[PDB]
Amino acid sequence: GVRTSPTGEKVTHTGQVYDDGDYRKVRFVGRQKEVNENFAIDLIAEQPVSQVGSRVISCDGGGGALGHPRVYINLDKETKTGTCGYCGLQFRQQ
Amino acid sequence: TSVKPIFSRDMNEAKRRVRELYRAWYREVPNTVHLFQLDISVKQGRDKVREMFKKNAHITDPRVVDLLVIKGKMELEETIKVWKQRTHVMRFFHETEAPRPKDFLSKFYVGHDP
Amino acid sequence: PSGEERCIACKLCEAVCPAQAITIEAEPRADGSRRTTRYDIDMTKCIYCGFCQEACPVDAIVEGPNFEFSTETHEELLYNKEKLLNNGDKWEAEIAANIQADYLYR
Amino acid sequence: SNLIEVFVDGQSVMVEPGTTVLQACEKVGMQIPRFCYHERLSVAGNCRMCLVEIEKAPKVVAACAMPVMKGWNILTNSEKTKKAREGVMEFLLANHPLDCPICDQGGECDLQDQSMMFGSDRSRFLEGKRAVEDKNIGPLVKTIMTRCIQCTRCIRFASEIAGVDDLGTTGRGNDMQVGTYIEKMFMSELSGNIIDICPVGALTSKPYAFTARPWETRKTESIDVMDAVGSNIVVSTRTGEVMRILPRMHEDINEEWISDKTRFAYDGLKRQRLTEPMVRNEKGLLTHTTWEDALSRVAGMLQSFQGNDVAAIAGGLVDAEALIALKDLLNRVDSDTLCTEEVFPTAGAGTDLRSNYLLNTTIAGVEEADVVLLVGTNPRFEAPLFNARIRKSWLHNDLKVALIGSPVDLTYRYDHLGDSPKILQDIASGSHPFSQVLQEAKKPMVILGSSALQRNDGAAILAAVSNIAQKIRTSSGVTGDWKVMNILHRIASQVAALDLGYKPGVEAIQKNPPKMLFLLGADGGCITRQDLPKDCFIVYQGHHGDVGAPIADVILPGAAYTEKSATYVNTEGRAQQTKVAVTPPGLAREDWKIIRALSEIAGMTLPYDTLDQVRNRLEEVSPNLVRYDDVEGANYFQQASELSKLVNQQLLADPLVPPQLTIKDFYMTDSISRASQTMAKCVKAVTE
Amino acid sequence: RPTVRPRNDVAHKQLSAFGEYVAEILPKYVQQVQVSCFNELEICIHPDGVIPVLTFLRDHSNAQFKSLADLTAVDIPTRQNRFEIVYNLLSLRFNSRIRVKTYTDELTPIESSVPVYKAANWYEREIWDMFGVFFANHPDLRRILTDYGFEGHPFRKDFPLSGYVELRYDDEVKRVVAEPVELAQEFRKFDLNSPWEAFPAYRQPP
Amino acid sequence: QLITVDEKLDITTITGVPEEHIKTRKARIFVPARNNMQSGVNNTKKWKMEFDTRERWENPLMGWASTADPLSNLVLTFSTKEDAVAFAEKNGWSYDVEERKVPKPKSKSYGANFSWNKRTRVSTK
Amino acid sequence: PTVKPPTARKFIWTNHKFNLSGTPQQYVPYSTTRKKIQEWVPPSTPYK
Amino acid sequence: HQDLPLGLMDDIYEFSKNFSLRIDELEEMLTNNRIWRNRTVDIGIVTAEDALNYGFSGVMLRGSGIQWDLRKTQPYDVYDQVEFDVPIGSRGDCYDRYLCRVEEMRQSIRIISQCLNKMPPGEIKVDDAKVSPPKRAEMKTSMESLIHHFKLYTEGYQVPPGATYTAIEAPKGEFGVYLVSDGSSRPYRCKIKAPGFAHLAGLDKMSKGHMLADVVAIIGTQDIVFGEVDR
Amino acid sequence: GLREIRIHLCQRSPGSQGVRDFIEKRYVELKKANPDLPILIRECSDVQPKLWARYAFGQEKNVSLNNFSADQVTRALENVLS
Ligand code: SF4
Ligand code: SF4
Ligand code: SF4
Ligand code: SF4
Ligand code: FES
Ligand SMILES: [K+]
Ligand SMILES: [Zn+2]
Repeated sequence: GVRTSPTGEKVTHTGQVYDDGDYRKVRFVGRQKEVNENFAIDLIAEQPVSQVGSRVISCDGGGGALGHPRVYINLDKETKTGTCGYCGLQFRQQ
Repeated sequence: TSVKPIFSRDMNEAKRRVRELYRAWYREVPNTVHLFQLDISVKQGRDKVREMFKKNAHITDPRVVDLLVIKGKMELEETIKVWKQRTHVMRFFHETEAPRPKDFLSKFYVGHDP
Repeated sequence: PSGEERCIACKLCEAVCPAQAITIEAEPRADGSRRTTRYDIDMTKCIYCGFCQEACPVDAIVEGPNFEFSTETHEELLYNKEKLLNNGDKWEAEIAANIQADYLYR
Repeated sequence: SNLIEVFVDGQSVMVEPGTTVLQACEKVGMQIPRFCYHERLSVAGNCRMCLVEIEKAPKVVAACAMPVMKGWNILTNSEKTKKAREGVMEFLLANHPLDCPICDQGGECDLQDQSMMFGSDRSRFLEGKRAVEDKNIGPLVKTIMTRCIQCTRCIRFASEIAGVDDLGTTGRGNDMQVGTYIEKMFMSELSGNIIDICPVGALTSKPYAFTARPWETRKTESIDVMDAVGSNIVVSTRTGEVMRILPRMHEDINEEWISDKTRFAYDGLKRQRLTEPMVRNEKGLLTHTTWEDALSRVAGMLQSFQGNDVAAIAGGLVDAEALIALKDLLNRVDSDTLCTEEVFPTAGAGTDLRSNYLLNTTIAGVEEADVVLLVGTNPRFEAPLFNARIRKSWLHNDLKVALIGSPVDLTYRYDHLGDSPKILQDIASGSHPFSQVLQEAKKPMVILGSSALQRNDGAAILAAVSNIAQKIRTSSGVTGDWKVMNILHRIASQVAALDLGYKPGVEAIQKNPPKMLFLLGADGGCITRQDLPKDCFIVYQGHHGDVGAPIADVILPGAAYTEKSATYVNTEGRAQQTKVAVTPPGLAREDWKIIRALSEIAGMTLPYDTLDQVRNRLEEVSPNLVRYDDVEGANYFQQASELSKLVNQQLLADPLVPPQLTIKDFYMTDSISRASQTMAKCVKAVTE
Repeated sequence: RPTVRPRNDVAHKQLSAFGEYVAEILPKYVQQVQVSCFNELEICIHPDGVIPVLTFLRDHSNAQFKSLADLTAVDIPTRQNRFEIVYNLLSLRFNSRIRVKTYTDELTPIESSVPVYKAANWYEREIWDMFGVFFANHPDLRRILTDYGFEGHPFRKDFPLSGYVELRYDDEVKRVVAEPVELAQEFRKFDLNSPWEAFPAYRQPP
Repeated sequence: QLITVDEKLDITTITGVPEEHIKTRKARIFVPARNNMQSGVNNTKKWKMEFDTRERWENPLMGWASTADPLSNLVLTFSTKEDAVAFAEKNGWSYDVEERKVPKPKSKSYGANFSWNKRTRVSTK
Repeated sequence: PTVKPPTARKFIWTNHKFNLSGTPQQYVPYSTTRKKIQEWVPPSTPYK
Repeated sequence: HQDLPLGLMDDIYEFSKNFSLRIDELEEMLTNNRIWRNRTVDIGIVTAEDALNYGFSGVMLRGSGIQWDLRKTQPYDVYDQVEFDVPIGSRGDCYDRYLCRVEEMRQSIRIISQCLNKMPPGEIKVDDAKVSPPKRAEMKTSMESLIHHFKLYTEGYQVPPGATYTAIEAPKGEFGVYLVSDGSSRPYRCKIKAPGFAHLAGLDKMSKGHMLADVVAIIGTQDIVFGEVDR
Repeated sequence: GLREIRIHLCQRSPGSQGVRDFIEKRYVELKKANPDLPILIRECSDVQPKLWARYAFGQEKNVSLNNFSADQVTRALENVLS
């Protein structure tokens, strides 16, 4: 979700951008500002919520030992999804 | 207050070594200016020797004085034998250091340091 | 695989780094996630020892297979987070296969 | 004589009866592992991490709760003890979540550290883990309750220290859950302390979340200036930035707690900061300039005005070094209009005698009193850590507490005598039944809040309260050395200003309006441009753009309390000093150095060039101001009482109402907390 | 026990017996003798005893520590004599190692052991260079590791890690110059020590 | 043979420290406060010596924290307060000593949780 | 990769880039964090 | 840190199978060459007595006939379980030390051969997770493993207080460390004993009565690397 | 003109006994006579007693009172006030 400030400089996924009177943007003249275009916050929001049967579910990020430490997520609250604290995948009790 | 001496058993013995080292440094300066092709004068070199000696003039411990002379002789040997290079000799003069403020107002304007 | 960053700003890599080459700052992301706002590696401090990737608990920071990245200026070797994420997106195809090949020895 | 002999690993130790096994081990320098035990809470005995073997006893005992018997040999390192610790640790970690990398406790976690030292190195738990839903308890404390180890420290703290019975356990067995049951917020002025006492990352600081790891922070031991208690703190910094505020143990002041304003208002130091000198331009607008230009402009005025034409007002966060520097500068133009925003009556002795404006009994002295009379004050919000000391005495000593003023909630039951100040006269006369309570008291305590002295009839109230203390001493119920009369201050800088000879209040400025006014961190709005001549030249020196800065002609950016080594005197007269944690931002400067620089440019150079020298000057004016951490003790109450009976001021008919009635008024009270976004979220939370 | 280092009581007993042997023969100088739990013998001596003790250990027929493995110093600022001089000797005849330790402060010289071991020559120059301990009667005592004109003794605990000066080339004077150190990134100090005691066996009395 | 020296021990001229970092520094001698986040007391055993904090600024290129203070990371450990004070004195550093803070001994009694007539009775376990 | 193709991910570069040093596409470092200390903005009116 | 990858030992065998031939080719160029012998024979002679007192070790001792090798006399790891011979010189000069180094290479192949055949199965780091980090799969599944992984990579393991001088027979000679632990997770003092330090200190002694070109030969026979000399 | 008087003394040392006696008896009378003169009494342990007088434009003098009597203190103040 890149966006360009009024001066035309892209804003990073951390919200950084030199303001109008900041001399430091001179470093990009004749070169470029390296900005990663694949904003993780936007990409994880495209994942569908996973519907599960149990009150408690576990996530290890997928891929077994290639994922993250396995944690267990409580799904009792019906006002919100259970979100994995490592990978951001969401779960809901059906 | 009973201690092992280094060289001198009292200040009078220690001050003899200090004077002997000053003599050696004083006579060396003209050779140093020539050997290292320094842009400083012999008077500037001898003034530098005096300043370095003067800053330690307040010592009253013969052991501390011995160490200062021991180190001063080591420094002289480095210079005479030309183990030092031109940069090492000129490090006594801090030519590229901008003068640092001395009075309260000047320091206050430039930062927080006392 | 979903595109979310693996790094959760635990700072184990920064703690273990023998050269103090890693600099990290973090805060809650707008969605509440624990993510870094700074992740710098001074590649001229780094000793390329691999302790960071040993320490990482989620396979986030790795040393890739590329060795042909010499530059014309010193400044180009001070990597920030965008450069390191771009390296990840650039090399993930090879990096993933190499990890698949060696992870059972770890 | 009364001590009994016990052995710790065969080493003889003499302990008083009632000493627990855990306490006996501490005497030989051995710390038994614990989770549920806290020396400042009631004993729980539920975590079982403190189990220890007693020689010739088949059953291990909970060292935290078990009183030690004569001749016992405590085996703190035997195989039986070690196996008990491993088993208990195994049970604690069975359901604990694999959260360390994402958990803020990591690196300073007692569960991690005692696992390393006293637990096994691997798992044999082959089942699924428990997971519990989180609880919302406010904007200050984040709860990740899957990490909770059910130690009940937070429950015991809330009930005993904070006097709030909102936390408990619901359910049974493995499903037992700590929380509030219903959706409720734990918003108490001492609530943030449950972050410190929770051994795990179940309770964590919401403002702090994810920002730092413990091993990388630098610790600056400093002092809190949000109230007049002077709580000892640690300022955590990283790479030149303030990261959080932690308590620092001091038994005689704040123990190991801080208030929520002390803990969470530090983010105000990152907003609305004065970073550059400013002067008015041709359009009448403030514009940035250099120190040379701004100081020259102020110096030109200081050389043109004299006597009553120059005045200064000191705000609530000003330090002693700046206070004496400004006094010395103004004295050099023969001006003695050095004022403070906080009022203290000058009738009688006024500030001549220190005992007239100190908490003479001392904060720790509350623990010895048997009766406390609070007059016109809400110590819960004026001095939260002093109110907690009262509740500690109310709880453990059965202290009797009575209040005159609004019937606020103090977290403990008290006797409300009413809110009319005429009650003070009834008590002094002897008609009121409470007078007998004071007479029968061996160690009575009378505390008049500095907030009540802000009324117009403040001198009348002080005389009346001081009159009650006079009667108590005349009767032999008191022990002589025991001090009865106390003033409870709420402003960090007040006592130091009074010690140095400042005039309390802005009455003198209102009597003799100045041509030139120095606002030294003064942001109380006490004196506006409506109270001053048309062309008054106002200089504001401070660290926040708030109330004083917008109306000034010149702004001199000063340092905040985290950015200087400065002296503050707390409500009991104890001098303490902060330390530099980070340097002042931008072009800001140490406050006393600005005044010293101004004095030189104006041709009135002050005779001190260093922090040490200005502190030598402080000694010349009041030797106690450099006796750091000492409580000197002031006398001559009779002389002060004899002078308060001369002029007879009348007591107004208004009831005593403290400025802070509810928690919503506690969060914002000074420039730093008013600029704090966390304090704004707390205010929003307790109103909606 | 696969993970635990095995004990060797035979060597512990041999080294203990030889430790008493040395103490009985040199009571004028020996202050303490200890054998570590991994079987290393240390003789702690008065600094006057450096030459007699080292000479004895080199030349005695029951000792024959002909090889000086290492000579170094340790800075402990909390001690009145902050410097601990450590001699690590080796005996090829008896296939054994011994350690001899003495002490000194900033101003008290130590006798040079060059007469006993020629190996000591440079080791003592390094100790002088890095710690500032002066060795009396050393044939050629001067810096060995630090740059010429270097001030201070970098291995002292109170010498900063990055020092006080740093070098660069200056075009104006056309030479390398020395200036006060400034770092683009300050070294980040870490507080790593756990607040919980790790080894009860080494607990000091309160 | 020994000599007699009655001078106060001072080694400032033979340590190689620049004068700026002897005469303008303020050493603080203290026992570090227990980290309130943890109950362990093992880090409150020894005496410490730190120096006054000085300026740190943001590196223009990276935003890293820069410093010009060579003593910014210097922390020394001492067994006693006297050892620390002696070390500061011979090095010429002006110093401040803060007395060790020892937790006051407490009176604990599990039985008090169930008092018949006192306020120490707990309402929950 | 003609026999063991790499796993496809939506974020992997579809176009490989060679070393770009010394060109206008070279990497330039910068601080990715936002401003820490917010300054007080004086009022834009001459009420003084 | 990690176990050998599958197939590595086969490749080490294929390399070792041909290496002695490479040594032979080297010896064909040098060992009997009269120019090589003129540059090395009777150059830099050191007596057995002097070598000991000057702190020499390794080949600088064995070239002079001293029968000493730490792998034999103070064995470490599994060196007591392999068979090999220690080459010993007779003239104490550069040529004999060169022959000692060439023969040591042959003995190294001989040891490598036994290692390839005697390699046992099992784990490759101590099964104590308070010292050695757990396996990654365990770290991602077990609570205890995650804690110990977290602590070992941040604080590191604490080492009991004490001091040791530990030495090995490094290729250049006795390489040792005097390591002082104060009980924490960071060493209090670490003095490094570099064998080349004492060898280079003996350059003046060994070069006496020789010509300028011989100084190059004597520096070479000591095998000096200034990373270990200067540290 | 006189602007301020400060008296420093110790709470327990015998050297301040005379100053202590003065404050016990004479101070209240003094304050009544000079209602608008700040007489700052500041006790601190183990200080030698002193009398500070501050005059116009920040000119200050100090007089020692060590081992003084209450009357010698009274004369010392009489000198300062006039
Ligand atoms: S590989 Fe580089 S960045 Fe990673 S731990 Fe090693 S030195 Fe640090
Ligand atoms: S890269 Fe890995 S180890 Fe480093 S902070 Fe991110 S998650 Fe932690
Ligand atoms: S509370 Fe401690 S053990 Fe539990 S996840 Fe957090 S750091 Fe790890
Ligand atoms: S939330 Fe924390 S303090 Fe409260 S019971 Fe659970 S572990 Fe204990
Ligand atoms: S500390 Fe004793 S049972 Fe918890
Ligand atoms: K916590
Ligand atoms: Zn997940």
